Amino acid sequence: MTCTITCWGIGVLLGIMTTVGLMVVGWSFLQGAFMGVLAWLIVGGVLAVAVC
Amino acid sequence: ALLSFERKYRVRGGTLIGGDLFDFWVGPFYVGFFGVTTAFFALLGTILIFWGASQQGTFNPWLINIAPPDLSYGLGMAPLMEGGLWQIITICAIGAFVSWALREVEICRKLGMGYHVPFAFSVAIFAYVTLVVFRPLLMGAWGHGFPYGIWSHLDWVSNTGYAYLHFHYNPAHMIAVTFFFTTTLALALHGALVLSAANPPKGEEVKGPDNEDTFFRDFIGYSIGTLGIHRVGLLLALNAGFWSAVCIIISGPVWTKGWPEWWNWWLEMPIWPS
Amino acid sequence: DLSFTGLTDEQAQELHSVYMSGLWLFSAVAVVAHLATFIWRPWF
Amino acid sequence: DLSFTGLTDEQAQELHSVYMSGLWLFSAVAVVAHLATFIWRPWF
Amino acid sequence: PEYQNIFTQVQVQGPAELGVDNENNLTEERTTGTGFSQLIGWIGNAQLGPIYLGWFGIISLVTGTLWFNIVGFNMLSQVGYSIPEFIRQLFWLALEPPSPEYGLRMPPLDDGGWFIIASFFLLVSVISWWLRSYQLAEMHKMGKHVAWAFAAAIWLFLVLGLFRPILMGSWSEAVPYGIFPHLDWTTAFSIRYGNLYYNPFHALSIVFLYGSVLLFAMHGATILAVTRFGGDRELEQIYDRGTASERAGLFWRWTMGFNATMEGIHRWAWWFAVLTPITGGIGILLTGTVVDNWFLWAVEHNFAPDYTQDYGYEAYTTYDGFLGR
Amino acid sequence: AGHVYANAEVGVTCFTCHRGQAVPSEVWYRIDPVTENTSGWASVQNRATSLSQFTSLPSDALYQYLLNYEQIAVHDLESRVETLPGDPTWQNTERTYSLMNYF
Amino acid sequence: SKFYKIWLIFDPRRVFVAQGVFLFLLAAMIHLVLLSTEHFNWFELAAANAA
Amino acid sequence: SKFYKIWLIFDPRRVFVAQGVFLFLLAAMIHLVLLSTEHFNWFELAAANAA
Amino acid sequence: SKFYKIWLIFDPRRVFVAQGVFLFLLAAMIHLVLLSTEHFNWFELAAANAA
Amino acid sequence: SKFYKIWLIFDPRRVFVAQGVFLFLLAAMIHLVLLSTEHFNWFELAAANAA
Amino acid sequence: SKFYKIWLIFDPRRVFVAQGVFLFLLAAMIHLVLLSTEHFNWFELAAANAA
Amino acid sequence: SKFYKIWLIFDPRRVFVAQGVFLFLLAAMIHLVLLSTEHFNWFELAAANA
Amino acid sequence: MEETFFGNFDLASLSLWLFYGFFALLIYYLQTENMREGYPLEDDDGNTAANQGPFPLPKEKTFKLQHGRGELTLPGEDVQRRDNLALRKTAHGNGFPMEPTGDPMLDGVGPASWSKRRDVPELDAHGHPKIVPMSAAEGFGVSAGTDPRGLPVMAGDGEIVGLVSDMWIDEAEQLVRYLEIELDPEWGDGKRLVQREMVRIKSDRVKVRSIYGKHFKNVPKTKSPNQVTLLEEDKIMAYYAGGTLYADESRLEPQL
Ligand code: BCL
Ligand code: BCL
Ligand code: BCL
Ligand SMILES: CC[C@H]1c2cc3[nH]c4c(c3C)C(=O)[C@H](C(=O)OC)c4c3nc(cc4[nH]c(cc(n2)[C@@H]1C)c(C(C)=O)c4C)[C@@H](C)[C@@H]3CCC(=O)OC/C=C(\C)CCC[C@H](C)CCC[C@H](C)CCCC(C)C
Ligand SMILES: CC[C@H]1c2cc3[nH]c4c(c3C)C(=O)[C@H](C(=O)OC)c4c3nc(cc4[nH]c(cc(n2)[C@@H]1C)c(C(C)=O)c4C)[C@@H](C)[C@@H]3CCC(=O)OC/C=C(\C)CCC[C@H](C)CCC[C@H](C)CCCC(C)C
Ligand code: HEC
Ligand code: HEC
Ligand code: HEC
Ligand SMILES: COC(C)(C)C(=O)/C=C/C(C)=C/C=C/C(C)=C/C=C/C(C)=C/C=C/C=C(C)/C=C/C=C(/C)CC/C=C(/C)CCC=C(C)C
Ligand SMILES: COC(C)(C)C(=O)/C=C/C(C)=C/C=C/C(C)=C/C=C/C(C)=C/C=C/C=C(C)/C=C/C=C(\C)CC/C=C(/C)CCC=C(C)C
Ligand SMILES: COC(C)(C)C(=O)/C=C/C(C)=C/C=C/C(C)=C/C=C/C(C)=C/C=C/C=C(C)/C=C/C=C(\C)CC/C=C(/C)CCC=C(C)C
Ligand SMILES: COC(C)(C)C(=O)/C=C/C(C)=C/C=C/C(C)=C/C=C/C(C)=C/C=C\C=C(C)\C=C\C=C(\C)CC/C=C(/C)CCC=C(C)C
Ligand SMILES: [Fe+3]
Repeated sequence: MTCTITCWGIGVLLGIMTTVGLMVVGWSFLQGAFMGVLAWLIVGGVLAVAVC
Repeated sequence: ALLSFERKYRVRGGTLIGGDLFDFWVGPFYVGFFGVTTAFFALLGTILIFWGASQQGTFNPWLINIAPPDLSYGLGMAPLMEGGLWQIITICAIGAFVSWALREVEICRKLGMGYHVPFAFSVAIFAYVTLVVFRPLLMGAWGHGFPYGIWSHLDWVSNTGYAYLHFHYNPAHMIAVTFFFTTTLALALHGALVLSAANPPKGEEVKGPDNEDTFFRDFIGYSIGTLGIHRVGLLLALNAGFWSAVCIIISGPVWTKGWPEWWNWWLEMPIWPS
Repeated sequence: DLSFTGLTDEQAQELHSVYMSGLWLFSAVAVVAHLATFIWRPWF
Repeated sequence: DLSFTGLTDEQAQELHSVYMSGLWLFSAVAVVAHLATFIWRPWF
Repeated sequence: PEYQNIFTQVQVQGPAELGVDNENNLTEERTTGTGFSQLIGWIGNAQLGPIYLGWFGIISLVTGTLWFNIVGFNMLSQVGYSIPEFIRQLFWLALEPPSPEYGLRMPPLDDGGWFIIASFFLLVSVISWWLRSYQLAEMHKMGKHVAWAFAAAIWLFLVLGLFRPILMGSWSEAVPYGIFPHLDWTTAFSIRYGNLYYNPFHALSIVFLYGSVLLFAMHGATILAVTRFGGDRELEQIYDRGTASERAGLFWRWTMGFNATMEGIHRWAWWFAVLTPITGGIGILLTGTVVDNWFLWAVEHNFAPDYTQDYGYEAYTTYDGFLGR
Repeated sequence: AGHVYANAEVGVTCFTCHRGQAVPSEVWYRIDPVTENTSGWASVQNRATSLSQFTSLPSDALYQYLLNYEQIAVHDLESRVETLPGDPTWQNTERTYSLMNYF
Repeated sequence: SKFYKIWLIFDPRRVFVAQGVFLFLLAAMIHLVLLSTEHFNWFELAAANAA
Repeated sequence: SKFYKIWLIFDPRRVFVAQGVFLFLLAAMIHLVLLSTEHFNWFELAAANAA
Repeated sequence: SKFYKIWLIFDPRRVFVAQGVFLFLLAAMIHLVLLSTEHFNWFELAAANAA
Repeated sequence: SKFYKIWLIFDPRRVFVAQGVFLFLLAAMIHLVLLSTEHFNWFELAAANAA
Repeated sequence: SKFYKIWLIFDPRRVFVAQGVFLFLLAAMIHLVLLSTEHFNWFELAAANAA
Repeated sequence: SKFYKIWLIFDPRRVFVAQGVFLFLLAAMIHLVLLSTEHFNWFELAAANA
Repeated sequence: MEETFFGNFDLASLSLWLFYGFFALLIYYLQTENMREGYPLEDDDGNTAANQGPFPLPKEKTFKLQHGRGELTLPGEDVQRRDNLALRKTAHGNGFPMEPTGDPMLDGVGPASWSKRRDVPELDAHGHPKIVPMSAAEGFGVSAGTDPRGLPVMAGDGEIVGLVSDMWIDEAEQLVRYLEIELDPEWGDGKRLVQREMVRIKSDRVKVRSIYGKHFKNVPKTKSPNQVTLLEEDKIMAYYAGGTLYADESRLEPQL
């Protein structure tokens, strides 16, 4: 691997960014975290599949 | 007594502490340094329960109830007949459970096998620990632990569950319950394959791993394999124990309102039109 | 002639005499203990 | 000549002598400890 | 540390395994379309093999989709075909059972009539799937343990929605088709009939539910502990006992005084799981038909604990004291 | 006086409800048909509305119990009873359970 | 009589352990039962006579 | 008497461990039983006699 | 009679354990039934006689 | 008297480690028991004596 | 008549164990049924007779 | 008649145990039902005659 | 019905007692089904013990083994018993550990003990040997993870004993079972097998911690380089797991 795990790491890092980014513009932690979790699975999953 | 094959496995060594001072067998049981402590703590806790039952006035196993102290006593010690006996038994219970897990380490070390069993038991201990000491510490009183009674500790579950107005809406309860109903489903199906393959209809040859492997491929379109089922079966059970610890440690230390009110984040998202 | 434990007839006979001696001694102390308790608080 | 532990008759006779000496010494201290407690707060 | 067999360190993939075959001609109903997933292969088999489609499988899938659609499309109509509102309230919507005023008669479509029709298709779909399990075992010349275990689950499924409503003489006793609503029914069911904690069969079913998770954690870890001796090949250990079965048995014998065999463990495993809905099915059947109040039943039978302390908060603190003022 | 003077002399004034508003907050109306295509017990029960307290419990609990004198108790008062028709069911219990998350 | 033949049926080691456990649990149970009553609870009687 | 024969059937290093647990269990249990009683609790009696 | 042939059917060392447990469990259960009844409860009777 | 034979059946190094652990846990337990009470809590007594 | 042939079909060991357990459980059930009734309860009847 | 041929199909061992269990459970169930009825409860009826 | 049979014994109470009787019979059945192997009990000296337990042995059941391997009645004499065990009792009584009389890893006792299984390879449904090297297997290849072929093997004490030459797979289940080790001349002579559960695969090496460098020359060998019998599998696996306690005195002696 060493690339699928790395791409997964970018996804979880983006989810943390998405959570705090949405909290800055309002929203709430749980509302922001849900989109952060959702962004982790989609973007992280796509990156691991689009490029290996 | 021994078994037909037990003699060649009873070799000296493998202890974590105490060496050959305690390294012997009493009947079928293995006694170690932690087998001595297990015997002491379990017997002390058992006797104290019946001592408390004697002072409670009843020896009926359904009606025996040793209860924690009041919330006023805080994290300090309480009088023995006013909730202090429960605290002593908890120390004995924790000491007996930890010793039991450490005794399992010595046994599996003497047999040259893995430490999966003691590790899995630790999750069960962690669920017990988070119910009796971890959660009361966060909530600031020893009276938040469940009482030591066969039917009394169901009343604690009933009131703790209804202390949040609907305990089915707990997101961690939702996840944790899903793991029991699935682990039992996995246990039923896994135990059926081995039984079905090893016990075919009378007059038929027994089936090998290939036959059971292709059964679920024919049945649900995918088979996890002989190794995978145990590997995923432990994970389902361990996750069940872990998530059950989560659902009760966030009820009161992290969340004080009703559990249906938690889902208000989903209902009132900005994306949803008004 | 019959013994599931491997003990001989004489070995069990010797063992029983010692065991019964302990049984009577344990019962003798119990009788004295019970007799003292009856004087303290009779239950009949 | 029953011996489940392999100890000879003289071996266990000398071992039991030491055990009973420890038992009486342990019981002697318990009697004194109980006697002092009864004077402190009698339970009869 | 030592390698714990939780993740495979290397995967090998070859030609797809199409499965064994006999004179029953299993291959003519097989899809023969296979795919390999490496992500799932880290923990289990990596092949998504062909599925046997017969008639019980097809009938169950078609009728099951009809139940799914009828329940689902009713929910969409309930929010006025508003997709954003359908997604938002997805966990809250349901297809409520008929009102109690209609008894066992057929209610109007908007008041539980579609519930009965949808429940009819779900009953067909579940029974057809059971027949497929029974038929597949017979065609594979294997034991019918899968069908018997699944029949135990259906027993609670039948009691909860079919047998008990008939005994009470009202279709209103069924379970609503909703995510949160069948949790609401579960809580309301316990409250209405006393306290379901004091149902002896509910208590007994919990014993076998906890035992099921207990035993599969014990069995899952034990096999992983002896997988260094080829312990994952359970079937071959039954026919020719190796050192894996001996150590696994001796570990539990030295721990708790008795053990099992490689075959006998799966008899314990089968029976605890099967007894979980069998005992619960009896408890639900007796609830409402016989007892109607479980705590009062417990008080009558003298296993309800009694408490001597006071009940109000004024007996333990004050309103000002709690508020810190 | 048995409620507003329960423990101490608290009482109720015009500020108790209004709190500085022309119309008091937490006033409720009758949203009875929360569902379009359904009628009966199914038309008040399967939505997360303002009166449902974030649950799928009935939304007419306030209307039936706090305005219409409906019976709130649902339990059976002895160990075994004969279930005559008209007795409370789990639906009535669930409506009571809806009112009581509001309490 | 011939009661000594029981040791040809039962192993002396396992019987001695069996009754050693049984006798103590017997002694513990009866002692606890007396403590549960009011008339034979010698701990409460000592407090009562102290007055 | 001839009770010394008990060591012809019980190994000394498996019985001494047996009574070592048993003797300390008794010493711990009886001390805890007294501490629970209101009359023989020497820890709270010192507080009481301190007035 | 000819009842001695039961030991040709039942293994002696397993019946004795079975009846040893059964006899004690019978004795305890009958002793406990008497305690439940207030007429034959000798513990509560002794308190009444002392008055 | 003649107790030196206890080392003929018990390993000196294994006993010393075991009874070192037992002695400390016993010492810590009794110290904590004193701290639980109010009369023998030397930490709270210092505050009480200092006004 | 010719009922002795039942032992050619049933294993005598299996039947006797089942019959022994069945006979006691049946006896216990009938004895307990009498205790529930207010007319045949010999424990409660002696109390009324004594008065 | 000619009903003896039923034993060519049914195993005497399996039928006999099933029949024995069925016969007792039926008899116990009927004895219990009578006890539930007020007219046929001979225990309560004996009390009335006293 | 809401009417009780006698006292307070209703239909719900009757069903509870019926389950109690059924459960007692179920426990009796379940326990006896677990006694098909390992009984009678025997004692430390090898003679049958005076105590055998409250549960009698079950009736014989027959397994119709496939591939023409005959039948198998589990309750009976065990063909997996080992003879001439290199052990001696440490006490004259019962309940005490045995001490090996020689090299425990070589003699196969304790953690290193094997079982006398059949001396034939395990077979798949077709009848061919179940475990074969990937060289013989057609169409098989590594699809994920780290390929260990060619990586050096590092023992438990850090010594390098050789490089992985081949790797044996279970083509029926597409699972890796063993890794072949090409022993260096300074450590061994030929090839040895290590099961996949005692090897940790890194990016540049494979690490086995249960066996030191000097213990590799005594790993049991296979009769043929194309298949491994059940007995050889049981001997090879037991040797590695026996090194988790017998590699050096530090492992055998208590850790505290
Ligand atoms: C209620 C009034 C008194 C009271 C009344 C009594 C009375 C009366 C008695 C005691 C007894 C004892 N009490 Mg007290 N006791 C009270 C309060 C206390 C307090 C306290 C902090 O308040 C303490 C610490 C104790 C402690 C003790 C012990 C000294 C002793 C119990 C021995 C036992 O149980 O274990 C013993 C079990 C063991 C096996 C432990 C051995 C463990 C060690 C490590 C083994 C090492 C062996 C090793 C191989 C070396 C061997 C060398 C040998 C020379 C061969 N009591 C109150 C104040 N107590 C009883 C006693 O024993 O007196 C002698 C006694 O009769
Ligand atoms: C307030 C809540 C009440 C409560 C009310 C109930 C009620 C009501 C019930 C239980 C019952 C159960 N309770 Mg309870 N229970 C409570 C407290 C608890 C607690 C706890 C820690 O407090 C626990 C652990 C339990 C545990 C349990 C289990 C023992 C048992 C469920 C059996 C089972 O496995 O179902 C598994 C069975 C099913 C899920 C049916 C399977 C359906 C069929 C076979 C599958 C169809 C599939 C379907 C078509 C969808 C397929 C789609 C696929 C994608 C293709 N209860 C409290 C007191 N409990 C049940 C019982 O009584 O059993 C006697 C039950 O009915
Ligand atoms: C209610 C009025 C009296 C009362 C009335 C009675 C009466 C009446 C009796 C007792 C009896 C006993 N009481 Mg009391 N008893 C009371 C309060 C107490 C108190 C207390 C702190 O208050 C204590 C400690 C006791 C303690 C005891 C024991 C001395 C004894 C029960 C032995 C038994 O059960 O197990 C027995 C234990 C075993 C069999 C196992 C022993 C384990 C040892 C370690 C095994 C070593 C074996 C080894 C191989 C060495 C063997 C060497 C041999 C020399 C061969 N009583 C009150 C005060 N008590 C009964 C008794 O036994 O009298 C003799 C008795 O008859
Ligand atoms: C992964 C989580 C699951 C799990 C796993 C698990 N449990 C385990 C193991 C594993 C892997 C073992 O290896 C170990 C074992 O060896 O089992 C046979 C064990 C075990 N889990 C057990 C029970 C158990 N497991 C439960 C559940 C679960 N454990 C989960 C479902 C439950 C529940 C929730 O109902 C119970 C009751 C035991 C059979 C065994 C542990 C045995 C043990 O600790 O023995 C030492 C102690 C004694 C002999 C007696 C101690 C007495 C105390 C000192 C006094 C009383 C304290 C207690 C709080 C009393 C409370 C009573 C009231 C609540 C009624
Ligand atoms: C009691 C012990 C455990 C248990 C046992 C158990 N369950 C079992 C079995 C056993 C032994 C089986 O053999 C059987 C099985 O097949 O397992 C794989 C099963 C089973 N129990 C299941 C689940 C299940 N188990 C549960 C619980 C349990 N049962 C316990 C954990 C529960 C709960 C919590 O109640 C559930 C929900 C199923 C997965 C399975 C058999 C159900 C089944 O397949 O029914 C036939 C139905 C269908 C094929 C279709 C159903 C509906 C679909 C969702 C429709 C398709 C939708 C799709 C998107 C199409 C859309 C089309 C439109 C867009 C046009
Ligand atoms: C006009 C406002 C009013 C309304 C409407 C009202 N209450 Fe009250 N309630 C009060 C007042 C004022 C008090 C304070 C009495 C005191 O504690 O001395 C009180 C006190 C209470 C108490 C006592 C609390 C205590 O600490 O003992 C309870 C419980 C209660 N109310 C519940 C309810 C419920 C349930 C309802 C809905 C049916 C309700 N109340 C409706 C005014 C009202
Ligand atoms: C327990 C609460 C209660 C109390 C006491 C209360 N009211 Fe009201 N009042 C209401 C409710 C309910 C309404 C109707 C809702 C609305 O109109 O918004 C209302 C409506 C009114 C309105 C009309 C609002 C409109 O929309 O114009 C006025 C004016 C009024 N109240 C005056 C008073 C005065 C003055 C007092 C002080 C004596 C008082 N109320 C005390 C509950 C109460
Ligand atoms: C302030 C105290 C209060 C709170 C909060 C409360 N209850 Fe109640 N509850 C009552 C009162 C008052 C009644 C009596 C209504 C009746 O009998 O008319 C009642 C009745 C009920 C009933 C009917 C019982 C019977 O008589 O049949 C149930 C069900 C119920 N409550 C459950 C709950 C649940 C579940 C909760 C937790 C959400 C809850 N209650 C919270 C006051 C309360
Ligand atoms: C619940 O109820 C309530 C009322 C609360 C309750 O409490 C109930 C109380 C109950 C039931 C009391 C039950 C207690 C009983 C029955 C008392 C057993 C106690 C006994 C028996 C005392 C043994 C003493 C043995 C020693 C101390 C030996 C010392 C050994 C020494 C050290 C010698 C060994 C040394 C050697 C060197 C050996 C020689 C070696 C060679 C020659 C090699
Ligand atoms: C719930 O109900 C309520 C009413 C509450 C209740 O209480 C119910 C009470 C009920 C039911 C009473 C149940 C009690 C019964 C039935 C009493 C059994 C008790 C018996 C039988 C006493 C054995 C004593 C044996 C000893 C103590 C031997 C001593 C052995 C010595 C030490 C000899 C060993 C020495 C050797 C040297 C070895 C031998 C020789 C060689 C090896 C050579
Ligand atoms: C529910 O409530 C209501 C309705 C009110 C209710 O209560 C229903 C009641 C109902 C339904 C009653 C059901 C009772 C029934 C059906 C009665 C069966 C009872 C029977 C059948 C009696 C057998 C006794 C056999 C013995 C006692 C043998 C002893 C044998 C002895 C010990 C000799 C040993 C044997 C040997 C062979 C020696 C060995 C010889 C050689 C080896 C040569
Ligand atoms: C995008 O796609 C479209 C398609 C548009 C869509 O909408 C997607 C669909 C969506 C989202 C629906 C999501 C479904 C949901 C949430 C349903 C959850 C379901 C749940 C929780 C089940 C509760 C337990 C049910 C029991 C326990 C039954 C027991 C009753 C059985 C069946 C017995 C038979 C009953 C009878 C009455 C017999 C009648 C027969 C005759 C009368 C002969
Ligand atoms: Fe398995």
